[PDB]
Amino acid sequence: GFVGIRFCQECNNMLYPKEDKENRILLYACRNCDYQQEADNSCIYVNKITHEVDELTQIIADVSQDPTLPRTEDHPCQKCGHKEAVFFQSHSARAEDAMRLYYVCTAPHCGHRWTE
Amino acid sequence: RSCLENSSRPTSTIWVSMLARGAIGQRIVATLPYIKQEVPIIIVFRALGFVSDRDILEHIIYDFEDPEMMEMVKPSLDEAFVIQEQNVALNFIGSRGAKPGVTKEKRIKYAKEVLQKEMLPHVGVSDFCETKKAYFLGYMVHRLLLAALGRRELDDRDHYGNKRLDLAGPLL
Amino acid sequence: TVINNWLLIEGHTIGIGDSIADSKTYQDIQNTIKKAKQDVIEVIEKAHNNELEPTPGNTLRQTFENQVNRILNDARDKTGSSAQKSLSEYNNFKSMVVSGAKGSKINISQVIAVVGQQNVEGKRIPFGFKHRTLPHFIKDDYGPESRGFVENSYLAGLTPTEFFFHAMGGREGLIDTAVKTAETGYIQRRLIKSMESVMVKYDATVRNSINQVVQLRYGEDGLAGESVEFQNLATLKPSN
Amino acid sequence: VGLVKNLALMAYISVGSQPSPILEFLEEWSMENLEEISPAAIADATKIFVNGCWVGIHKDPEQLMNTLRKLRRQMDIIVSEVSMIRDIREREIRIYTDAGRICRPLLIVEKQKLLLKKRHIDQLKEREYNNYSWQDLVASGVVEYIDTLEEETVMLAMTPDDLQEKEVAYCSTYTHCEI
Amino acid sequence: DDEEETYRLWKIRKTIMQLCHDRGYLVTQDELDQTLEEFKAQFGDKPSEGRPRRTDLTVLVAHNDDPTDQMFVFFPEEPKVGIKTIKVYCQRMQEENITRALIVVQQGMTPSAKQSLVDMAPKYILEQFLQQELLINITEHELVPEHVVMTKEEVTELLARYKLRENQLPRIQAGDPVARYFGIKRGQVVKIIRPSETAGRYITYRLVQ
Amino acid sequence: DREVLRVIFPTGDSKVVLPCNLLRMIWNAQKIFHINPRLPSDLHPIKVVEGVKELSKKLVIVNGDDPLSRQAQENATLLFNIHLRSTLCSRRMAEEF
Amino acid sequence: KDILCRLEHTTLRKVTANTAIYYDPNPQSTVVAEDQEWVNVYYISPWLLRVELDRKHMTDRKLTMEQIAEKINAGFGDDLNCIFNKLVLRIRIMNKMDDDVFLRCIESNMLTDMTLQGIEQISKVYMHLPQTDNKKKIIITEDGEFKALQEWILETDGVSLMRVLSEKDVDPVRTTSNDIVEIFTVLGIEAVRKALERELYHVISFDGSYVNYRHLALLCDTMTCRGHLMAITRHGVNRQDTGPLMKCSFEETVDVLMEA
Ligand SMILES: [Zn+2]
Ligand SMILES: [Zn+2]
Repeated sequence: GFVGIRFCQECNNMLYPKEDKENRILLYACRNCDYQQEADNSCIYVNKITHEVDELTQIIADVSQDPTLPRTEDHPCQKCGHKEAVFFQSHSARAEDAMRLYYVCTAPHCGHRWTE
Repeated sequence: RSCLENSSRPTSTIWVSMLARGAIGQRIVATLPYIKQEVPIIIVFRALGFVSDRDILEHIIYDFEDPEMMEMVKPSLDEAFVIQEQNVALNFIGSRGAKPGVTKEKRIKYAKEVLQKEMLPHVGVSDFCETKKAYFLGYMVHRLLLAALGRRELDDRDHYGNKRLDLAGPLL
Repeated sequence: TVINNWLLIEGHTIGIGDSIADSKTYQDIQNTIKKAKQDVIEVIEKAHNNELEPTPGNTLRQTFENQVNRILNDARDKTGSSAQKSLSEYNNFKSMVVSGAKGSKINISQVIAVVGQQNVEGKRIPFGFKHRTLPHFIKDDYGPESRGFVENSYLAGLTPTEFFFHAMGGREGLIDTAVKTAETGYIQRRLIKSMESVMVKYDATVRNSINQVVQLRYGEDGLAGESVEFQNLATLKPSN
Repeated sequence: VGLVKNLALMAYISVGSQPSPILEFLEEWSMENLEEISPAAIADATKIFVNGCWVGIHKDPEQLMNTLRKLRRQMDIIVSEVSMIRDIREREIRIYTDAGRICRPLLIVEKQKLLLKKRHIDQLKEREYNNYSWQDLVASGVVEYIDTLEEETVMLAMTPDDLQEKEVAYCSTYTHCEI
Repeated sequence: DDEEETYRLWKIRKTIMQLCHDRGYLVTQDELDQTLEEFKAQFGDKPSEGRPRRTDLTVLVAHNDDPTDQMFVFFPEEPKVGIKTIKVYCQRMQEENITRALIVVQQGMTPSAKQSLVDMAPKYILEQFLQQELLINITEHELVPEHVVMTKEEVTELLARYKLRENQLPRIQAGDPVARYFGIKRGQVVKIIRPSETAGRYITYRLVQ
Repeated sequence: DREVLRVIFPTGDSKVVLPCNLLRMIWNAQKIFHINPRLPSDLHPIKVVEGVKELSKKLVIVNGDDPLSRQAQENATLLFNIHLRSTLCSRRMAEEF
Repeated sequence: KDILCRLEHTTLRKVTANTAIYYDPNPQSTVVAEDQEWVNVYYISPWLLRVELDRKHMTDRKLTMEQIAEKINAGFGDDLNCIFNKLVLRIRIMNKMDDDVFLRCIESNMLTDMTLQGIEQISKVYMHLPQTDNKKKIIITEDGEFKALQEWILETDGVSLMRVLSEKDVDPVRTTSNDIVEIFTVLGIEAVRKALERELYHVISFDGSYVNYRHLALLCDTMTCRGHLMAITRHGVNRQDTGPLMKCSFEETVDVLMEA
């Protein structure tokens, strides 16, 4: 997937990846403490190029009460069956790549985000 | 562009920029008033009092569950590795000021005055305002990260809600 | 003198009656605009439902804008030609257009049929608000009304959004006039000073002030530009 | 050309107001200040900016926006030239009270109907016999001033013609109408 | 690859043959128009192990006016030609009593090497050509008109007819790629014949500066 | 002259800019002398050939008799002489004009 | 399209879709475990650089895995070790400046700087059959008629005229540029005079207007009179052999008179 950040426990700085020459394992090392923790996921770096199309997580559920957004009745919510949804487009660097319509259910306390 | 909204000193703009790619990452720096050189942003956060990286990234990144925004702040943490204490960061600020006095404590006091009265004065100029200044500076960094991630659209110079009009009152 | 004194007999006007088409032409114009707006809605529904595939060389945005602009330009051209066919031989707009004296056919089309698409820096009207051209439209509206296609003629008059979009389009010509007068004059002055002393000498060479030969004959033929004319070579084109 | 502009007829440039009543009302309306929160609470809460100063966070921005709009539409704590902008997508409520904001009056639409009625018109027909004026129409919560940042979150009808139901409806969520 | 280097060697050799023919050296018609396959059969397919050797491709042409005026074409192996291999080439020109040579280099020449080409210019005229410049004939481009280098008698008759001085003619740099192609020095004049859409033909004369 | 034209104008565009509008001048000659185009002409073709030759001898842009000047003269009036021989062709002066 | 792939600059970043620096000390039991079978088919530093390529970008650029691998091998001089067989490369290092950070540095300076194919300065190539007959190929038929036969032409977004003209199956006769300085340094001063005439004619006559040829010819002859490109500026006009009084009347009056 993609690598997060780890934080030291004592000094609460970021943990750098360090390789030990004895066991030859991966360990995340604080570079201000003597703290070291053993790695759990051995991926140090990930760079995405084309696999970041998914804006469905970036959408929040609060946007359904935007009065300036279009509303539709043709696409019902798959979660709660509500007839009415707010649709809009991608608002990002990859907005030039599509008019993929993202739909948000307008029912209060549902907030289901879907596409097509 | 920060103005005190009642006292109306000369409006002290602060820039928080990212360097272009053309270095092992893309790096966030600050352009403070009365500091003729740039400062990397994590040194400014350590000069404001927060020494740990978790505290600084709590002031910048509000949800730790998106690591894409973590990947962009790591170089700024990397070149502020050598700076781990508040007075060390304040010396870093003061050694780039308008007239850096050779006394170390003079540099410390000058940097404290710059980051209190001349950096983000609309947030506050009194004492005990470093948490609010850090929260707003982290907000500026967070907005810069969002615009660089494509997650927020860039601002328009000529959008007219971004403008204000000086009538006879403010001019006089 | 002769033509101006005959115009006292004949006369020449332009009225509000010359800008008016018959009801058949108005119905044809409205049908063309309606069908074109429906084509733009169909292209929008194709782009929403991922059916729109890009043409080679362009992404989905230049191809969507190209398709919508092609539909709307074909609308404006077709309905302008429909307006111009309605014009009688008594029409005064047509009198000044087909004589070349003043105005063109796009002026007749805009006055009678449709003003057309308003353009700011080449594209359609930009999303100056957050994803809206004006706060009277919904967000992410790419239809013709939303992005500056004026649906009415100057005779019928513009809707308030069309009025503002037309003012945005017309501001471009004013800005372009000012900046082009600023820059072209400097270009002209630099052109003059680089060649002000170049002249045809009495040995028919073209020299500068240094007496350096620029051309051995003026224009490579030795002729002046006033007396020459467009002619056709007879033997170049036909087959053996 | 384009660098020298003129006001439209109903355009009003705001004079400025002290943000202190806004701040006191926000403090007494379940807003958590910045200095007394854990930073973990910011992620799913609405940041509140007053005159460009981040002053705290709120957990319920929808009812807060309704409350601020009510208070401005009856002018209790919030004067009529204060602009409340809720940017929903990025979870920020921006309140501006400072001078120089250019704002225009718009009629208020609630549930596809104008709040301007025939009683308002019949009572404005008698401005000298009645002492009913524009300020009583602002205080009625019927018209309100919308600056340019707030205009970017409103949905305007050009005319009340836009509010009657069409066979295919463009927008049923108009919030304001052009005068 | 060894297909994209046999092609390069054949192309630069064909351009060298055309350059030598345009400069008046006796190049036969068969080697002006040799097919790549004839180049394969004459030299070989694998320049990596060296079936065509770069020192095997050396050309010796002689002028049409006199066989004494001979001109080498040298293809050094090293990408950056230094002083020592220029001295090897100059020693070969000493022993063969030959005044002119082209050094078709691959990547370039060191600044002292270009300086050394300049210094020898009284005794031996040595010319640098990158092999990038000889992958095409620039004189066969449609923008490049026909250049004819005139003899001194033709230049004298030119300046006598138009009552001219050399500094009053138009100029062409000695480092102009057509000027480098024709191997012309400062003080020579090229006759440039170009078609004209107003006149049909126009002959321009350019003094080399 | 045709092959030279093919070299000069390789796109096949015949529209040139030249001094004397020869076709209009032939039309002027037809109207001045009331040339009936339904009758046989009294113009010998060799008169046309010699007249075009001696006309080309006096359309002089470069003045001189040495080979440099006469070559520059042949160059400076190349298209006009090609056009003049094409237009005042002995066949066109008898069949057409 | 073969030529268009030979011309357009394609770095590694153009074809990659994903990259990651895992830690794997034993390739015999790799960590990602979907690369395990073909690494065992294939069978060091523990730091593994893994890139993942896009299928489509490999296809329409006509590239293959061994091509990219040999590009990296030739570029880096076997300082690394590329293993290929999903399109996955597994770059390692054989035999202070630690190899994880150095591997990130190699990844960053390999994504944007290494050239898989194409000329470095050409950003984008467009191929299109022309409509205007100035770019249609014109021949002379067996009848002697002019026939405009329509052929594919490429138009780039950047100039390297030396490298383009040198290519196989590129016309070295008709291929041109709109960069005036590029034509001057590649082809010469008479060629840049003709190219300058063509470019000025295109600018003038795109509007539909017409300027007589002798005025264009005089401007181009003035710009290219002295063997180099004389700009219509103070840097070309005020550097001539004209007098100080002529130069000071144009621009830089006091500087010209001081120098005189
Ligand atoms: Zn630690
Ligand atoms: Zn739902």
